[PDB]
Amino acid sequence: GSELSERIESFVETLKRGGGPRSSEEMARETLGLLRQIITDHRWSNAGELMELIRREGRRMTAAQPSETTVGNMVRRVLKIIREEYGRLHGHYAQLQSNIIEAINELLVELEGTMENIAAQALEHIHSNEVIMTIGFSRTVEAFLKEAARKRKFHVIVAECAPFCQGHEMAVNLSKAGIETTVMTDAAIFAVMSRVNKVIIGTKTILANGALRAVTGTHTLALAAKHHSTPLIVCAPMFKLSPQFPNEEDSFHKFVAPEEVLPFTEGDILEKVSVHCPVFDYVPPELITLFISNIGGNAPSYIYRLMSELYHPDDHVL
Amino acid sequence: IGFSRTVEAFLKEAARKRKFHVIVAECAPFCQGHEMAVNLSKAGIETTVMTDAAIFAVMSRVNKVIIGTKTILANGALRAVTGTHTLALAAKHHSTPLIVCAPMFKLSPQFPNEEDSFHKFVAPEEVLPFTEGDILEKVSVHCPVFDYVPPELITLFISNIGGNAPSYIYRLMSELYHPDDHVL
Amino acid sequence: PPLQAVLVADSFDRRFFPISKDQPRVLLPLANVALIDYTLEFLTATGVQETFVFCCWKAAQIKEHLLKSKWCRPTSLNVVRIITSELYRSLGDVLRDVDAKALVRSDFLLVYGDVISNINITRALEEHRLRRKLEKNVSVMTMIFKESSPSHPTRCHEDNVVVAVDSTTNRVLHFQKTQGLRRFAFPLSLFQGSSDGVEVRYDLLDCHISICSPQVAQLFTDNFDYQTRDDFVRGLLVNNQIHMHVTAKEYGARVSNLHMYSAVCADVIRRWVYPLTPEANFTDSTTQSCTHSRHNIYRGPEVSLGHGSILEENVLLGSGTVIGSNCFITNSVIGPGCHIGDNVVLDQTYLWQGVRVAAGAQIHQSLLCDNAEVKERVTLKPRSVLTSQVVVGPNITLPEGSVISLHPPDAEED
Amino acid sequence: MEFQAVVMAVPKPLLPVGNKPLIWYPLNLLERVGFEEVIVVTTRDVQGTADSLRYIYPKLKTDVLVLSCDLITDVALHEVVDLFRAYDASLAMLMRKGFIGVDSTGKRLLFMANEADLDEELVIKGSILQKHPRIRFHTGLVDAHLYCLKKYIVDFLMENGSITSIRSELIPYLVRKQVRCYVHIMKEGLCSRVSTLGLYMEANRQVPKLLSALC
Amino acid sequence: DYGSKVSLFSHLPQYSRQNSLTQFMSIPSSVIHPAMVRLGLQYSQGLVSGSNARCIALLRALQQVIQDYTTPPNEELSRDLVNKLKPYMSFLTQCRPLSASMHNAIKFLNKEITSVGSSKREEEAKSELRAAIDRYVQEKIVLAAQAISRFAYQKISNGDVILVYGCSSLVSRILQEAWTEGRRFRVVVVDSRPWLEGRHTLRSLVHAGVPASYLLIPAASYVLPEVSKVLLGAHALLANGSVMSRVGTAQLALVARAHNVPVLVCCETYKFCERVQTDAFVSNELDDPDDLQCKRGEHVALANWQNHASLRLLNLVYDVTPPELVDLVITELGMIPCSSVPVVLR
Amino acid sequence: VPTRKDYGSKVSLFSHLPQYSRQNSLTQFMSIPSSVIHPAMVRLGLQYSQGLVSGSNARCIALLRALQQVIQDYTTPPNEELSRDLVNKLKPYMSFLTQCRPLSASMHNAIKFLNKEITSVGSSKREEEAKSELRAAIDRYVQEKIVLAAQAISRFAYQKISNGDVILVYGCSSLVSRILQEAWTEGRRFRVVVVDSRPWLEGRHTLRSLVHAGVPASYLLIPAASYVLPEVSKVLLGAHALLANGSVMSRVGTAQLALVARAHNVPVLVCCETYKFCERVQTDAFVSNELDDPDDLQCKRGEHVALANWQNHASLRLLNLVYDVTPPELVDLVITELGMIPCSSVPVVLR
Repeated sequence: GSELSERIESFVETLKRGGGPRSSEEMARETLGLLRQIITDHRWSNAGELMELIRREGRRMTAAQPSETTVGNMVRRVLKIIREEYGRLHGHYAQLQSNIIEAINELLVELEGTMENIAAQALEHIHSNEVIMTIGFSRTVEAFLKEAARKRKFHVIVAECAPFCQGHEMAVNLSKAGIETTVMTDAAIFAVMSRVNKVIIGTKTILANGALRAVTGTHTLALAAKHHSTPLIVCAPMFKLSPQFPNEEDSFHKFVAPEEVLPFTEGDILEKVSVHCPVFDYVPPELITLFISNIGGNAPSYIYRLMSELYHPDDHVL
Repeated sequence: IGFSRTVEAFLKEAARKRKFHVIVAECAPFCQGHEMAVNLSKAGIETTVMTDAAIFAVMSRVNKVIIGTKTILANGALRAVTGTHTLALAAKHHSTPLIVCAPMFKLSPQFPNEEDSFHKFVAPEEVLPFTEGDILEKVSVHCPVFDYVPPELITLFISNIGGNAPSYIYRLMSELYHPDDHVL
Repeated sequence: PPLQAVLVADSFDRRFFPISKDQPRVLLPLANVALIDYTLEFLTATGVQETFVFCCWKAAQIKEHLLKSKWCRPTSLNVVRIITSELYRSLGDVLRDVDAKALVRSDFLLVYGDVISNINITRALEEHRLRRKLEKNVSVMTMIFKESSPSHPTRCHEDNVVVAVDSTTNRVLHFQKTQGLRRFAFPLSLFQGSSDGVEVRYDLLDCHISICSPQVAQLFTDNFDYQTRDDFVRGLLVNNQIHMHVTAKEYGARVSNLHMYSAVCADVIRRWVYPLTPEANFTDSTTQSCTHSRHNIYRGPEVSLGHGSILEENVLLGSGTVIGSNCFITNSVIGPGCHIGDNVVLDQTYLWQGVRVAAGAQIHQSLLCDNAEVKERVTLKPRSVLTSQVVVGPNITLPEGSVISLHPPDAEED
Repeated sequence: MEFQAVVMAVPKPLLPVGNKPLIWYPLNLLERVGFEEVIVVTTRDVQGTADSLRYIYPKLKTDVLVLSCDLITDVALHEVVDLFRAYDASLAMLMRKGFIGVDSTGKRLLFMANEADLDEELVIKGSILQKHPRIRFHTGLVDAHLYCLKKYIVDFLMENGSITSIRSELIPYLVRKQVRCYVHIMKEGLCSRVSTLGLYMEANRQVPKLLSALC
Repeated sequence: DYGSKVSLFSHLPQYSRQNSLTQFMSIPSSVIHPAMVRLGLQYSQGLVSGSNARCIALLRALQQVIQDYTTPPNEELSRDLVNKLKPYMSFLTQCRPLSASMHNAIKFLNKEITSVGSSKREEEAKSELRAAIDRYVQEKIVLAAQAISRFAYQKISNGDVILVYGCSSLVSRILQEAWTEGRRFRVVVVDSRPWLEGRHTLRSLVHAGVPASYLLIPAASYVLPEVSKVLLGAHALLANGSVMSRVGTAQLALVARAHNVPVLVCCETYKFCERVQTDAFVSNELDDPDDLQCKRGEHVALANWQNHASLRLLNLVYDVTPPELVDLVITELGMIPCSSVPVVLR
Repeated sequence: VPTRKDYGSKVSLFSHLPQYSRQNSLTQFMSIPSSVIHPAMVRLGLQYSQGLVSGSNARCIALLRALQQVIQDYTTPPNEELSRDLVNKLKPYMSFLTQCRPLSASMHNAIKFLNKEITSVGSSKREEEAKSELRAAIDRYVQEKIVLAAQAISRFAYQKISNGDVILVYGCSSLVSRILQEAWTEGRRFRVVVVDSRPWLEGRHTLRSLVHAGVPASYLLIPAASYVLPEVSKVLLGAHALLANGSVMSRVGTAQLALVARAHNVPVLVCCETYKFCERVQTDAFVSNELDDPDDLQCKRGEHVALANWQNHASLRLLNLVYDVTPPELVDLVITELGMIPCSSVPVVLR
């Protein structure tokens, strides 16, 4: 299947060059579709060959971009599906393909439904005349906020990100719905984190110990929340949950060109000054209050069980 | 919490130019907070009334705490009405400021000795009525009016000479009383 | 119409001379990786579908290096084509030959084989086509410039230029270099005809990337004494219009001389050309993998770091390089298969593959090429370049700017 | 007493522009905002610029604000006086559109050549470009001939009386060089100076719309 | 609704005790079952306020309703009964908000009813439903307290000073069973206004022979220094480890932690809900505001509080305690941590 | 003098703090030959509004020079006492300068000192004597409170900086820059880490100053402070004011940095003089702060501005804070010209 190899190479290049789709849901859906296509257009007799081929492909896709913790999750999910199916049929080498495809489709439809599954739980935690603040821009949190703005009324404060000011789009989108949102810088968090009653944010990846690898600036927000004793909620689907711990990992953050921090038109001082631009950061589990998932809320202390349920322990290394 | 004329004046002096929401926690033995809430609402301040048990579950949307006291000790601590200790604990847990509106005459040079005569014990009629029955003979009821509030839970002291911190009350004492007349 | 470009993988200018005698300019390892690899990756990432690689000086090595590379694989979307010839003497001859062969069809890019950039050209190319379609056959070229500071180390005097363009519609009205000249002259025709919105720009870095048109090759065939691009622009401005496109959030620079070489290296190691970094391994090679750690320290496989040495700043160690004990390396690029001694200070040094440095050596701001060797108690000064396969005896102190080569007349012989 | 007003008139100022004296419009511009004093240098019958300025040197003792004999403009003087106040500029001028080398920000004056002086082309120095790599050149604008000048500039003009018609001799020398010169361009104002017949008729036609607001 | 609610508590119903919902209904209740009608009337009037007593009364009323339920023709009962029980639950909620115990119980009853197939007869189905309700009660309420009584007996020592709060049918039983086994300790009963339900525990302890003390909650910081343990009862255990109990529990646990006293919690497994909560603002219950009125001195100060349009009277009932203040939880399965509720829910 | 007009929609919590825009000026409705306000005061107000002079000590120095000029150019009226003449004449100038931009604690302290000195002027001395005495006292104050205090603070802090240390600064503080310069000149070998924040972007000032001095400085933004603190060993910070309760009313982004440092176990130091100590108290940044121009928050990302027209949305608010307060429990020690004192000794110095 040379066309399959071409699609795989294009995906790897767009992921390593400038990333795939802009939102994480589309990224996960495209990864799962590519995995389904690989499973369909390929020859194999035993499940071991298929699973090791998928392992190699996922290893390649992860080496293309290690900071994109959305494709490895789909690869591990497909591997777990294959293993569960093989154990159910053997606990087999002629009709294992169609059932894998059916399972993958079942996973796809719920992948799409995750957004509504999350947004439906907005009225359980938001009350009238509440003061909530957020940082960055996330579709999940945007829906979670604008879904309860029809019957409930509250105040929203959006803190922009210094390297890439992405909170402006979120503030504009929330103001278009009439939620009385306010815009501020990421340097006035602690200054205003005294009249706030709750915090809701979105993350990029959930580690195994209940930690978050979100955009740079959320660790300080969590520290200020824990100092002021304000519940900090994280709304993230299950595909943003990886079986890896904070340490035991190099290249945790993503370092981009210093152009966003210090422009190229400064002068000669750029030869002496050393500039670093981290995109993500690490947030320990002790500063998290609740996890709003597709299966309802959950405390940070109950993430290991979801890990054991979703992924296989032998597939953590991949 | 409670009823304090100084705190009442401090609150109603800002209502004429500002709009805020005042929460008042009554005192279980002598429910004097109701009178304060009524006198405040008489001026249109949007007050509220509640019991002492609802001081922590409700103190998550509060931003500032302003209370009075019976006297200020030497190490910054003070003797306030019962239940003020839980209020200060909740304030420190939520990292909210705790302002103490007390004049200068409420400053005592005595230190926190083991404080046996610190609390004022009154008849148990307020806590448990006499019409309960025969269980009053084998049940010990205690009704302490005052309590001890450490200084670490306090944040500021507003007096007639300007706001100060708890760590500076020793100088005010030295300026007010002589160290030889501390025991009297 | 698929976007196609022309790559001149030979700079007939000889600035790296003596170094360009044994090994081409466009295959000099910058960060353990050739320059033509950077250029091909830029073209493949910007949307180019076909390239024409022209080589005259040492073309055999260029082609036989490219044929192992990943761009010539059947799985590459940018099919490259190597055209070698011994008649070419300047860029004008290359364009003349293209016109003779009728290779190009549409708006093509003209870039050298030593251009490092991460610029995206979709925007500029749209502007070019729309502009040509409002004035049929009027706009002929679009030169890309990167706005910078006149203080920047990357801005060498040899490439420094000053432009006087119109601000209403970006259009080049005057273009001239500033090499060894202190007060600039701008003719009065600019204000004579039009250009109410005319302004002089001195904050621009010539990326040498130009979106050309077939009419460019036509005019190059008409005028026989057009030997380069600069003269094409000067001779067209005395008389068609040439426009620009300025970038502020992307990087682009051309390696023209030695001083320019050490300027892009620091930027590439410092991630200024993201995504193009040593950590990314954009060549799909096995001998260039590394792991990026704090302070932009890159470590490959089998680094064999000795106890005591301290990596303080942006360094890049190769695969197989051996480091001794109690060393100090900073801002230094080490190649694969290097092997250092003990008590070795490296400050802004570029060591290529196959180098051995003995113990007690102190090297500062100088470049060691392939198979170089220095004995004990040797100290090299800034700009003290050693070419291929030289050996420096012990207890020697080379002056600043000293050049040692095994060819007799190249420089101070071994 | 921050600024002192001076207007030279060396008839022209007696032209009935809109049935009113032509010299009445400049004086009205120097009115409605303090300005209880204004120095006029008109002839005896009226009931170079550098020479006339130095002829009254011992009279002025503060920052000077020189105007033209006739200058009809509906601009706010603060717009041009802010450049002299905030930036502590040594020279502040006003003009309107129809090189001058105004910089990018549109206020700092960098180049003030004239077509008569230049030989064939425009010569520019390297240092001035090193400091400012962008020089916005204007050619069609008109010079209103009004400047807010400091006192030490007048002292320098006095100590050497070899300068005449500051408009073409002092301003270029000041721009050529710490000295600080700034310009303000309206792009939407009237800024009409009566020098020829065309401008005279244009001012006569524009008078009514201005007098409707003035009186 | 009755009276003006609070701005921050305007999304919850505030009913009254004098305003009865049986006014606009037929004396022989047609649309609503008489048993459920009297049950809702008792809930509204406060005749049954115990967490477990409410559930027991609800289940007995449901058994009575099922005993006299006739399945119409042209349809199965496995679905008709579920469709008919919904308006009864709606009416009960209108009378007084339901508790987590009642929610779990009605959920179990609906599941059991759905588990009944139309293949079976009506009488057999009704008998099986009655027996199922009976044994479920016996297991999750009766037998679910004997194991907790012998598990907490280990953590009780001679000379202990146990501190309790409010009224709980399980804490009193635990103490009365530990006293008869041989333990010799003394209990401190904390109470709060306006319910003053701690007097129930005080009397139940005095009648048992355990030395007991009584004081209001504002003085909890004065007696805690001499307290060795704090045994508390709750109404529900959330899935995030938190505990839902009476309003005067969170601050009590806070002061206990400040005084370095280990806090405990005793709850039945059937009270393990699946939802989560972070504070007492998103889901609470506002009872009649006139309960705060008190005859202090010569007259009442809140006799005509409604005349003051700016004055509000908050009467919260429940509260949510964070897992950071709970050390141990006692159940029939054994002693588990505060952060192991989901494991039991599994 | 007319009152300045607000701009845009303010926040519900900051409804009591004025909010102006630097695009409009207050001199538009005033005379060019200023009649009620002194010309120097008008120039100073313009410089404050346009953001030309934004330094903590630079503003006070400019105010003192303008006051010297005013005292030099003014003459007392007949049959009028001198001690109250200058106070009554300065009363409206402070109003105008506050309308242009809210005065800082240093400016308030300088004004109080000048009023004290003016009231201390005798009744018998003539005009020239009193004017010269005031003009001399002003620069004596400038010398004994700014430059000499800075030298003393640098001398006291030099012993705290050691070789191999890593200092983390924030914003633009002339005192910290001078301290670092003197430390590097005295032989100390260290490296600084500059932390900046939008939209002012003033950390580049200290960055280029250190680069001119030769210190291996580093640059990064405030959201990434949690990434570089694990390697930082000291945090030097500047203070715009120190209240009576031992709280630092410095730049908005200072309390956050101090909190993150304390969370990362990094001792934070605060440099401040004795002339910035005011006899007032503030517990939070809400009750007292300054709202700068909100139009500075919008930026150009990509090729379009997300906040190009923010006033169109009737439910969109822009908050541009300047200062903030930090509790005393976050500052370890405060370096002053009277020796190293803890954060619990501000009233001792104020006494």
